[PDB]
Amino acid sequence: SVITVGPYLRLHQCGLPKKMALELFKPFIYGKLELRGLATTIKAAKKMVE
Amino acid sequence: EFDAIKIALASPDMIRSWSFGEVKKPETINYRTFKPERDGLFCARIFGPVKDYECLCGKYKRLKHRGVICEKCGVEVTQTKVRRER
Amino acid sequence: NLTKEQHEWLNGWLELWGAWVYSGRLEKRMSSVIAKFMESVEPGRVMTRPMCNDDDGMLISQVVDSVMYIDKKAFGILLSYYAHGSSKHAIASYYHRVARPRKMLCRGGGRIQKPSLATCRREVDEILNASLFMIYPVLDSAFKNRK
Amino acid sequence: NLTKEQHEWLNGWLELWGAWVYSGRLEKRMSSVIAKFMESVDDDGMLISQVVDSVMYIDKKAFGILLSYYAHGSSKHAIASYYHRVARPRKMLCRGGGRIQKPSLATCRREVDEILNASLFMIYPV
Amino acid sequence: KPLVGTGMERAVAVDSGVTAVAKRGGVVQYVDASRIVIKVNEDEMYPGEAGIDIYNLTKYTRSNQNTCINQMPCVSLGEPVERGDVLADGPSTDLGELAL
Amino acid sequence: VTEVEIDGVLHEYSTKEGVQEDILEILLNLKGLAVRVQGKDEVILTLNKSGIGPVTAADITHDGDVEIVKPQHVICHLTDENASISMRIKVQRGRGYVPASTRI
Amino acid sequence: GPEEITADIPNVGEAALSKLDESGIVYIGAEVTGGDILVGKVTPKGETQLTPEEKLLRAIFGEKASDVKDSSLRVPNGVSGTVIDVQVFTRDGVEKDKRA
Ligand SMILES: [Zn+2]
Repeated sequence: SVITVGPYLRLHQCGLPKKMALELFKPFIYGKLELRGLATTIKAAKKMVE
Repeated sequence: EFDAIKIALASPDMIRSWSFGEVKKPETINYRTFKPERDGLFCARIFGPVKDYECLCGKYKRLKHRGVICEKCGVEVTQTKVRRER
Repeated sequence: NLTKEQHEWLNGWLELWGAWVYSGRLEKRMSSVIAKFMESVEPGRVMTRPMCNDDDGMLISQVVDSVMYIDKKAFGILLSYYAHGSSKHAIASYYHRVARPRKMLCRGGGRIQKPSLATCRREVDEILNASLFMIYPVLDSAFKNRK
Repeated sequence: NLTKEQHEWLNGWLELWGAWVYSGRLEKRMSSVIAKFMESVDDDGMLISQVVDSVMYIDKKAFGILLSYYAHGSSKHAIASYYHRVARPRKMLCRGGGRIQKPSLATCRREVDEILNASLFMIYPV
Repeated sequence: KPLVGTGMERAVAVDSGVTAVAKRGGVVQYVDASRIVIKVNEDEMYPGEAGIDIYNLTKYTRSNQNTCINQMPCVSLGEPVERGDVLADGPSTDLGELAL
Repeated sequence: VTEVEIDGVLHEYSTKEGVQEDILEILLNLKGLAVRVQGKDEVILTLNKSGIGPVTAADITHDGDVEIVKPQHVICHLTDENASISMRIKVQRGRGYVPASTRI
Repeated sequence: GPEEITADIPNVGEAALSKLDESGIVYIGAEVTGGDILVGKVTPKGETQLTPEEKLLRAIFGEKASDVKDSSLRVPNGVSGTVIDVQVFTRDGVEKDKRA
């Protein structure tokens, strides 16, 4: 996507939008979400992240 | 697993060793129904299972029959991945 | 033990459930021709098991988790029965192969064996017979609680 | 169970019987189900029609099946085919199990066979 | 409208036909959001076929680029109009002037 | 103002026969409408107006607890001799800038 | 066989069913979100259309059978908005529907 500034950051870090994060890390969400047992099976986690 | 890449010019019987059949007919598909034909371009009995562990006519519909060829068209049951490289 | 109608009604909900979760299978197979090969034929065996919506399947997923979180063996055979659709005898075979000679002491004597395949059936059956009976009044209220 | 001479005997009787009826030579007054079949198109056929209507009066489904096989002359395989088409899920202690689903074709073939044998069996002494 | 104009805005607003221009000089009879009705003045009225002017405005429709193209009445009722004058502000047009 | 239900209208992106204005311009005119309420936290106002002319702020059915402040604030012009509008204007208290999408 | 347009569907909840008409079409102005169903389209997989032996035994047994699939037009993901217009074009000699 398109860049913008946000100067309040320190330089060892960058901004990232919540939607793109929630899309990019979906298998990690599945993994830790299975770990905590908030949903047992996978398709449960599918509809939880949906 | 493997070292260096080697190339060479191709012997004829090397090419015969590579194949599993000869193509003979200039059609490819039915167009009427949608079937692949006997020895056309998209062939089953030369190239393999267009379906998955299953025959063209559907003679061997289960994973148990794995290993034996069919007889109504004569195709060997394997994965459909195997039609990518034969 | 539960009743006959309860076994029917709950049984229908569970087959819709494991049908729903079975659709969340990791991967299948298919091809790039077979769909074109598929629409103009009548297949025969419609393997399309029907399932509920996401609301019910999610809800009763919360129910089955909510009771069945304590035993993972009973949960696993539950998914074996409705998810894969496999029979009791089939998982009697799967389970009997690797039941593990755990030195269970019978009324015969001290023995070093699997309990038999004749044993493993009623092993399986007393599990889910109790299990549905455990989860039934919870779920029967749960549709009413949404109601 | 019937014998096979009874099978061929009453079989031939139902052949000339259905060939007699299906031409339309029978009246509405024998059955409203016979009338129903005549909506979907001699004393031997009327005597036997009293017999068959008397015995198979009470079911009317296998009676209509009986008209389909004998009056119309349909194959058994098509009858079990459409019958497998109209199937509902039922409880059967299957080769698969006591789950509730639509049965197979060969089961439907078995059912047409046994409703045939029981139908002919209930007809024959009458 | 833009404050620092360049004088061309009348011309490009008119010659773009996304506005609706009075073909004859007349007086407004009936204003509506959808249609507009002009009584034709007598001098420009043809001797045979007296008639009146009725223009139908383009409402919300899909552009080539998926944007809203729409026309709005900019005139009042009971009002003399001129032949060759703006009646409908189309999209990004204001009072006969082009304004992005 | 919170929400407006004008009668013969399916949705904001259409018109109404009998008024020169679009719906969209009308409710953006209502966005600037100011009013004073005392005894409640929410209230529903109602206007009914026919006949040719401008639609002012005066045509609402006023109460004793609600109070418009600018009677001259126009909404629209009726252009037909016989057409009318009948909306119900829901008005509540609040604090800050709230877009319509962030609710519920 | 053909394909059908009606609100009959296999196996979705009543949430999307709330916002269709009796013909399977969203009303004008129903605000929808992504993933919602605009028009319920289904295919009869397994329709017969056979000989009058069939229609005979359909008259005998009833018409129960040949119902499966769904290909409903769904809203694209992440977009939302408001329906403002429905267009229907119908091939000639085909029965027009109620909303049409
Ligand atoms: Zn074959």
